[PDB]
Amino acid sequence: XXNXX
Amino acid sequence: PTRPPGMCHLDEFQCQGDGTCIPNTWECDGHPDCIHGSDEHTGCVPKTCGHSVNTCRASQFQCDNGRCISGNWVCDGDNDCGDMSDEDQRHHCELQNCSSTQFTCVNSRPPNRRCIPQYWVCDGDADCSDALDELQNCTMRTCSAGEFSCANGRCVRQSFRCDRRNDCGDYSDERGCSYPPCHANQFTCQNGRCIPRFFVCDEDNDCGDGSDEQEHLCHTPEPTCPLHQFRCDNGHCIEMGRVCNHVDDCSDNSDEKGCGINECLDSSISRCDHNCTDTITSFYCSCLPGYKLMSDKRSCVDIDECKESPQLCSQKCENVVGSYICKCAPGYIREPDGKSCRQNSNIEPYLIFSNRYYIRNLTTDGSSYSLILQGLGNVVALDFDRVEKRLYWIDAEKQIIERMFLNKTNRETIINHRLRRAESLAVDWVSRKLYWLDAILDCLFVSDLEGRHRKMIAQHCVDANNTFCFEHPRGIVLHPQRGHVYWADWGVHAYIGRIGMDGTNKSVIISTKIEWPNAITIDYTNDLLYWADAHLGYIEFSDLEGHHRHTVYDGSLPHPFALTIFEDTVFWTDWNTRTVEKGNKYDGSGRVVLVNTTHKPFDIHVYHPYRQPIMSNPCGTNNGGCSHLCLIKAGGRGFTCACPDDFQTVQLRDRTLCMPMCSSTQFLCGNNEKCIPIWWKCDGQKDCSDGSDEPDLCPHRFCRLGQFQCRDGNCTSPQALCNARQDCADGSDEDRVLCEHHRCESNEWQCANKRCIPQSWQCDSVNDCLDNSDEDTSHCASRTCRPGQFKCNNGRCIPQSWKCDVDNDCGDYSDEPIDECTTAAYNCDNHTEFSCKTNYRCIPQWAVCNGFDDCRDNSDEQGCESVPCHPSGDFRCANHHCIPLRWKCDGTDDCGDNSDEENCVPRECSESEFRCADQQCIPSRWVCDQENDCGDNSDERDCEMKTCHPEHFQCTSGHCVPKALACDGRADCLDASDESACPTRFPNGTYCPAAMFECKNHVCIQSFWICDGENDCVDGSDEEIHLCFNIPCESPQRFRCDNSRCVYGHQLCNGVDDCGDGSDEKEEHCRKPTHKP
Amino acid sequence: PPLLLLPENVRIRKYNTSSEKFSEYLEEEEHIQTIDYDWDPEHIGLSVVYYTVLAQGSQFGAIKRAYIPNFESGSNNPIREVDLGLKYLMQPDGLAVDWVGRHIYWSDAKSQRIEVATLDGRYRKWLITTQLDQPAAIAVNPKLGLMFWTDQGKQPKIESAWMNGEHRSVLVSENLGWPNGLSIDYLNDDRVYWSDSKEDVIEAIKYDGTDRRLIINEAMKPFSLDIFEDKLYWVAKEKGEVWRQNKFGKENKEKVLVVNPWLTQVRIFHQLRYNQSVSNPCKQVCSHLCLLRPGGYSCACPQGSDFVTGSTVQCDAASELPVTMPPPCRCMHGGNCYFDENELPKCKCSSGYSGEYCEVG
Ligand SMILES: *[C@@H]1O[C@H](CO)[C@@H](O[C@@H]2O[C@H](CO)[C@@H](O[C@@H]3O[C@H](CO[C@H]4O[C@H](CO)[C@@H](O)[C@H](O)[C@@H]4O)[C@@H](O)[C@H](O[C@H]4O[C@H](CO)[C@@H](O)[C@H](O)[C@@H]4O)[C@@H]3O)[C@H](O)[C@H]2NC(C)=O)[C@H](O)[C@H]1NC(C)=O
Ligand SMILES: *[C@@H]1O[C@H](CO)[C@@H](O[C@@H]2O[C@H](CO)[C@@H](O[C@@H]3O[C@H](CO[C@H]4O[C@H](CO)[C@@H](O)[C@H](O)[C@@H]4O)[C@@H](O)[C@H](O[C@H]4O[C@H](CO)[C@@H](O)[C@H](O)[C@@H]4O)[C@@H]3O)[C@H](O)[C@H]2NC(C)=O)[C@H](O)[C@H]1NC(C)=O
Ligand SMILES: *[C@@H]1O[C@H](CO)[C@@H](O[C@@H]2O[C@H](CO)[C@@H](O[C@@H]3O[C@H](CO[C@H]4O[C@H](CO)[C@@H](O)[C@H](O)[C@@H]4O)[C@@H](O)[C@H](O[C@H]4O[C@H](CO)[C@@H](O)[C@H](O)[C@@H]4O)[C@@H]3O)[C@H](O)[C@H]2NC(C)=O)[C@H](O)[C@H]1NC(C)=O
Ligand SMILES: *[C@@H]1O[C@H](CO)[C@@H](O[C@@H]2O[C@H](CO)[C@@H](O[C@@H]3O[C@H](CO)[C@@H](O)[C@H](O)[C@@H]3O)[C@H](O)[C@H]2NC(C)=O)[C@H](O)[C@H]1NC(C)=O
Ligand SMILES: *[C@@H]1O[C@H](CO)[C@@H](O[C@@H]2O[C@H](CO)[C@@H](O[C@@H]3O[C@H](CO)[C@@H](O)[C@H](O)[C@@H]3O)[C@H](O)[C@H]2NC(C)=O)[C@H](O)[C@H]1NC(C)=O
Ligand SMILES: *[C@@H]1O[C@H](CO)[C@@H](O[C@@H]2O[C@H](CO)[C@@H](O)[C@H](O)[C@H]2NC(C)=O)[C@H](O)[C@H]1NC(C)=O
Ligand SMILES: *[C@@H]1O[C@H](CO)[C@@H](O[C@@H]2O[C@H](CO)[C@@H](O)[C@H](O)[C@H]2NC(C)=O)[C@H](O)[C@H]1NC(C)=O
Ligand SMILES: *[C@@H]1O[C@H](CO)[C@@H](O)[C@H](O)[C@H]1NC(C)=O
Ligand SMILES: *[C@@H]1O[C@H](CO)[C@@H](O)[C@H](O)[C@H]1NC(C)=O
Ligand SMILES: *[C@H]1O[C@H](CO)[C@H](O)[C@H](O)[C@H]1NC(C)=O
Ligand SMILES: *[C@H]1O[C@H](CO)[C@H](O)[C@H](O)[C@H]1NC(C)=O
Ligand SMILES: *[C@H]1O[C@H](CO)[C@H](O)[C@H](O)[C@H]1NC(C)=O
Ligand SMILES: [Ca+2]
Ligand SMILES: [Ca+2]
Ligand SMILES: [Ca+2]
Ligand SMILES: [Ca+2]
Ligand SMILES: [Ca+2]
Ligand SMILES: [Ca+2]
Ligand SMILES: [Ca+2]
Ligand SMILES: [Ca+2]
Ligand SMILES: [Ca+2]
Ligand SMILES: [Ca+2]
Ligand SMILES: [Ca+2]
Ligand SMILES: [Ca+2]
Ligand SMILES: [Ca+2]
Ligand SMILES: [Ca+2]
Ligand SMILES: [Ca+2]
Ligand SMILES: [Ca+2]
Ligand SMILES: [Ca+2]
Ligand SMILES: [Ca+2]
Ligand SMILES: [Ca+2]
Ligand SMILES: [Ca+2]
Repeated sequence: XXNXX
Repeated sequence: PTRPPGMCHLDEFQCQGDGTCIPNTWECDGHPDCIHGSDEHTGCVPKTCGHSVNTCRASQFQCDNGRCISGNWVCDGDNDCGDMSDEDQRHHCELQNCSSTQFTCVNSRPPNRRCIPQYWVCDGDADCSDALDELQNCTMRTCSAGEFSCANGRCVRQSFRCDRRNDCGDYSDERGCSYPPCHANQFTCQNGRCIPRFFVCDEDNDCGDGSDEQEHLCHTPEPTCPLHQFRCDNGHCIEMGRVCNHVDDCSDNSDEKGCGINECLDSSISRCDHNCTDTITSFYCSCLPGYKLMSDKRSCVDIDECKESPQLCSQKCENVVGSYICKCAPGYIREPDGKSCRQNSNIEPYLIFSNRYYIRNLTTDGSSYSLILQGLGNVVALDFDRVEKRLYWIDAEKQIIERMFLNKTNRETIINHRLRRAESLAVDWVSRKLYWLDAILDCLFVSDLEGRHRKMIAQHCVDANNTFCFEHPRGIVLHPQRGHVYWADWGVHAYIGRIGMDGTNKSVIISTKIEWPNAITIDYTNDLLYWADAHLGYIEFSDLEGHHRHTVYDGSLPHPFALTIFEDTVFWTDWNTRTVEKGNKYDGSGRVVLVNTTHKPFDIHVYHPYRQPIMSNPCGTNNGGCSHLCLIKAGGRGFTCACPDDFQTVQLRDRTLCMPMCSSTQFLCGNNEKCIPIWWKCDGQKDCSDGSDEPDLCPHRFCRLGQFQCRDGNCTSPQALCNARQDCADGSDEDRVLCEHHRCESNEWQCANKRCIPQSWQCDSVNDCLDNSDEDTSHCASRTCRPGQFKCNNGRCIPQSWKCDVDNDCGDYSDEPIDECTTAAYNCDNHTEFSCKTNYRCIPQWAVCNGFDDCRDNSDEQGCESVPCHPSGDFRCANHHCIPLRWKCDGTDDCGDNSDEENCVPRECSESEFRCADQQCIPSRWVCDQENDCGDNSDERDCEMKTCHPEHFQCTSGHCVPKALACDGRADCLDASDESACPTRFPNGTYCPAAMFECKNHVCIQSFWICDGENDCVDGSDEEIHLCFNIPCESPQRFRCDNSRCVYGHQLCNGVDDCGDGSDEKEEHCRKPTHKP
Repeated sequence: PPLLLLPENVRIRKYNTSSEKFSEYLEEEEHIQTIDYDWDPEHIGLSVVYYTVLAQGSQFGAIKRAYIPNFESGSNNPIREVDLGLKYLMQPDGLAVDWVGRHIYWSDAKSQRIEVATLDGRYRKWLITTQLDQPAAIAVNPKLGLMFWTDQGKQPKIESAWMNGEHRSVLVSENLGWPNGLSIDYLNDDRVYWSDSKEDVIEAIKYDGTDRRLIINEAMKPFSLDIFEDKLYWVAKEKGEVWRQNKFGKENKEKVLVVNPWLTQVRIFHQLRYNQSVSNPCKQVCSHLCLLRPGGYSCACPQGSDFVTGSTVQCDAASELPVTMPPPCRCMHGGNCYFDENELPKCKCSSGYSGEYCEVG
């Protein structure tokens, strides 16, 4: 999403 | 011995005024020894030397509202008294068992009566809540094609669908509908129900979920009666032009109920603990500073200013009755202002933080900015060790954990196996252990600093309630002083968890007003837990028990990921702005952006001796007596022996025994020190410390590192072992003795044939084990969903977040019971969730305005121009969507209209990147590596003069390959130069065993590759016709050409001459032999 | 009369300025950029032209050489090309050939360098490789021992230096747009000329860089220049036309040809353009390369190699043998060419003509 590295 | 930097000896007291040390016998001796009398603190005690409306009759039931009704209808399932007084368990309805032969439809619930008369049983009307009275003893219905046929068996017309009413019993009518929104005057509830506006705020839960009774829209703030309004005791306030005017303005002269005003002139009456003050009709009490008016309005209590307001002291705080005093932790001196503490040791701090490709060493003011290491894959985690001056990190690209000294020497890799997704790590400087979270195995690990003795200490879920579980672990901090491990979770049920360092006492710390807790850390001076949220954009801190939360930044942060505190300053890393920046740790004042990082700065730490405070090791010497891990017990005082993961802990009479439980597919070392995979045995590299992994009778290794070698010179990946497929040509991968105890990783489930598949795949209506074991009906009926997961009637398992989300997930609709899916227990959280207008599901706030229909009815995407993007780290696209600023000009369309990439200037590459012809950046590792990466092949341009990195073997053609790929029996350069100069690998002159064909240039291949059209080895001796004349050039598999060379398989008549005389592209062999015999 | 040479993206066309008609030349090629020629080095009657190729996709560019007839006309001759083996070329926007010393000069716009090698392109070496944004076409003046180059990046400049890479200097840097082509008037005191695709002018200046003059204005986006006799040649890139004007800029803009926009350069093929009478100053003492300089010469080593310690002539690197050249079809006066089993270019004379290559008859 928007947090996964 | 030493005096530790800035600190004092163990038996010495530190003068908080200036940091000088005095003997312990001098403190609390009755004489001020320090410059500011810190040795004579208050904490040391001195020396010791018509009757009624509801009277009714004996045959009539009595009602609260004043009605009288016949006693026959009491507790019949419906209100007869007119006020429910005959329909409650408050007086009596618990035993409302009805009359005689009535059918008891137990599916009915208090909104309806379970007992139904047989007068209308099977009458065609849905008497029961799911109409079971129409099937239990009833003649079948033929139904009609013009009517809606319920899948359960009932028959109704199409007027009974999409109306919030269970006409079919099985909700088949209401299931799958797409209810249009409510009307103009109609009110809408959270669960999508439509109710008349008049029915708001009437003490009846008409919305079902209580939407129409919400406090915000129902409570009427009483007229405040502000300045120029005298609030009289009656509540009908007037103007103060009328105070004590002797005219009754407020009912019984409440405005003149008292005009003496000075009611404080007494002791027993008005009793105020401290001071009193009069008012226009009466008195009120007040307290001295540092005291709180409690709920009785008639006393004063001392507040704990250290717990209520920690920002009043820079460090450890001490409460006093009526006030507080700010102390400083050891190693800090108290400033003359009386509040700020200042670090004493001359070792000044600096910030160690990690980037993509980089680890950087930054001074705390932004003046100095250096490079520790470069060329790493992706450093997402990092930590240091004060005792050995070491440094640890996680390279997520390679899935390994490295370590090196702080002076760039002795780079080593401690853990390199079974690392699937490690998101964070922390170093335990006390008991010399290493901790790291796994986001794929969903667990917590502990290990020795050198890498041996890995063990699990947390898994599954935390609370006894199985609501918060290990969905997405991220961020970890240790508090070894009290033996606790704090980690943050950013799953759908996000929280912050705590567990003892030996796995005892796992509990939940913080689980409210939190969505994306990326960062976490503890301040070791005042003992305050710190964390930040990536979605809500705050920085919050609280006591170690999760109490007395306070907010530093309130919604002003784009995206924190890591943070650390030293002294009074907090440093955090922002993804969206790609910056490292700092501010005050209590209120956020003094915000300064320290550095423009091109890549995302992931993890940050402050390297200073005080950030890892010293104290005595519970496992002091002899490793606590345990042959294995000596862990700190919960509370920090005791210790607990424990065995590694692949061991069985068995308790003797008074001490612990560890038994090896190495599985059949694994090799146990000779000293029983550890259990390693069987393909690590005889691989040529010594893994066991005793060398037992490499016996004397080792067969020749045909296969690479990390590859399983079959019993006869054939290779396969380790995943092939016991997967119920014949992978080895010999079949040794499916051997019985090898597989008979093939216990595999925890997060997957094992089938009957001992092949194992991911745990969720069982009972998903797909035969995955190839023996139908995972689809066995009895097993699915009898199994259990893992903790934190709901169990379907189908036997499938789904995450708890899929329950009551409208969309079916269990095949059968037990995961969406609308009777339960609309109650008040499933209201959305008003902070982090957005309620759909029509459907009853709740979706996270960040899913709103993303270009995707998460609510299934475009509620989240409608009216997107009303959403204002974040002011600091967001960019607004043409279609008015908000995207992180880090995705602008990144190279990909990220909002569906190319707006993020319109008018884009190329960026300048960093210190470890090479710039292609078209000005894009690729790592320096990709230059001269025998593959195209710049599109225009620019990475391989002019690869003769450039060196290769010290671990790379340069090919004579100028390209580079890792030095481990030389002298191995196969060509890794594109001209076999890696093997060309290699020495003879056998005393008898050859280069590889007798089971392999050997080409001219010392590279060699398998037998079956000879004469296949594939130039297996360069300068190929495989395509030598003279030696290949006698190989089996057989018609069923090889086309024997006229020139006596044979052609492998499908290459015949393929369109290109693979033979060399033109008859490969010819007739009479690839044409019809006898016209399809 | 001089013969014009015009390279298109796929083919090379030569046009006689007096006969006013085209003739057949090299075909079946792709992404060629610029050409230059050497006048019959072996004095048999065939000159050598050098043309580069740009690259697309995975494959890289290269430099190739081919033969051209020096007589009136030649057709049906199977012209064969040969690659110099110069690997790793991105965009050779500029190429020049030095007839004194058998050296070839070219610059890579993407690599931001200027290379040097022998006519067969073996002894590769970087001459200047620092402070270039987008190096444009180049020019060489062996008589004065000075080479010229320009830049068209963020800082448009025109520079000159010795042929061995030292004594680099900038001619002008003011009132410059997008330089595209360079030319030197070998007879008018070695005056130099250059174009501009933004200012749309052609200017001239002396070799040292004094008395800058605006010769002609509003040239409709010129690309390349060539000076012969007393006239100047340029090509409008966006339209493909060729024009003439007095080299002193006091005459009307005459029209010559209209060609497709694939036209890349205009080059005059004549011996008097280069004055082959210049002698070689080299003493044949150098080991690998003998570069030129004003009043003398110098020795050089291949790229990534240095001289033996103590010495300044002998290089440490080995020396590879030269590359042989295929024979051309010398068939003259409307003859035809044919290849036998030996693959020698055995000509087929026309009616009334005799001899080996059918010279006269
Ligand atoms: C980069 O920085 C690292 C770490 O700071 C340096 O590595 C250290 O190098 C020093 C030597 O310069 C090492 O010191 C030697 O360690 C030996 C082993 O000590 C271990 O065990 C003891 C006891 O349990 C622990 O206290 C200690 O922490 C270690 O775990 C000692 O036995 C050696 O002592 C011997 O020699 C000395 C004289 O030098 C005698 O006085 C003694 O009697 C004895 O004969 C010695 O002290 C040190 O171990 C290394 N670091 C660590 C902690 O491992 C790098 O050298 C440095 N690199 C550069 C290039 O600067
Ligand atoms: C990976 O696994 C494959 C499995 O096929 C191995 O391939 C086999 O390799 C061996 C040689 O190491 C071959 O053995 C030869 O078999 C010939 C007859 O083949 C029949 O019998 C074998 C089993 O023995 C069957 O597999 C096959 O289908 C046939 O039914 C013999 O005639 C050969 O002996 C002759 O040559 C030898 C020297 O090689 C002489 O010493 C003898 O006197 C005699 O003249 C030989 O025994 C076997 O056939 C191969 N299998 C197949 C089907 O091709 C690979 O070896 C292994 N990986 C690697 C690269 O080692
Ligand atoms: C130069 O030297 C190398 C050795 O350094 C020679 O290569 C050897 O060649 C022989 C004969 O082909 C090989 O012997 C055969 O090996 C087969 C499989 O390997 C066995 O041995 C290894 C250990 O090397 C074990 O780890 C493995 O598990 C296997 O057990 C066997 O199947 C063959 O068995 C047959 O003969 C034996 C007696 O030798 C009988 O007991 C059996 O019943 C059966 O009939 C055989 O043992 C040997 O493995 C090769 N060694 C290596 C390492 O290459 C080269 O041949 C020589 N140069 C040349 C080209 O001639
Ligand atoms: C609010 O509360 C405090 C405490 O009730 C009141 O303080 C009172 O202050 C006066 C002046 O400081 C004190 O009187 C003085 O006492 C000393 C002896 O301690 C004496 O030597 C002086 O001559 C003088 O009398 C008084 O003791 C103190 N109250 C008590 C009971 O201790 C204050 O007046 C209150 N103020 C308000 C806003 O109501
Ligand atoms: C990150 O950057 C900082 C500052 O650039 C580095 O701090 C410096 O570390 C070196 C090595 O310890 C110190 O050098 C030593 O100084 C003493 C005198 O103080 C001298 O006697 C020694 O011979 C040696 O030269 C330097 O003083 C120190 N500076 C400060 C202000 O701390 C830090 O090491 C860097 N971190 C890493 C891991 O690169
Ligand atoms: C764990 O779940 C249980 C069951 O839902 C919770 O206990 C009930 O919570 C509801 C909330 O409305 C109350 O109505 C019930 O009275 C509670 N008690 C029981 C035994 O049913 C429990 O609160 C949850 N765990 C925690 C710690 O909150
Ligand atoms: C084990 O866990 C429990 C719960 O986390 C701890 O109990 C808390 O202890 C503190 C004092 O240290 C109390 O103030 C809290 O009210 C307690 N909370 C609850 C709900 O029990 C307990 O201290 C832990 N003990 C150890 C040894 O770790
Ligand atoms: C960081 O970026 C801004 C522009 O985005 C730039 O002006 C600033 O100089 C950079 N940081 C600092 C403080 O130098
Ligand atoms: C809405 O969020 C606030 C945040 O303080 C919370 O206090 C309040 O209880 C929430 N409303 C409801 C109905 O829960
Ligand atoms: C110490 O002396 C004080 C004097 O005020 C008290 O009497 C106190 O109770 C004494 N403590 C003990 C233990 O006797
Ligand atoms: C199912 O639940 C049982 C207890 O009812 C066990 O905990 C078992 O381990 C569970 N299975 C899975 C897959 O977690
Ligand atoms: C290979 O042959 C050389 C001689 O050519 C040496 O004998 C060498 O020792 C041989 N290789 C091995 C491993 O013994
Ligand atoms: Ca004292
Ligand atoms: Ca009733
Ligand atoms: Ca009925
Ligand atoms: Ca319905
Ligand atoms: Ca209501
Ligand atoms: Ca009044
Ligand atoms: Ca207090
Ligand atoms: Ca997970
Ligand atoms: Ca959430
Ligand atoms: Ca955010
Ligand atoms: Ca091993
Ligand atoms: Ca298998
Ligand atoms: Ca399945
Ligand atoms: Ca669902
Ligand atoms: Ca959405
Ligand atoms: Ca983008
Ligand atoms: Ca590459
Ligand atoms: Ca190799
Ligand atoms: Ca082959
Ligand atoms: Ca074919």
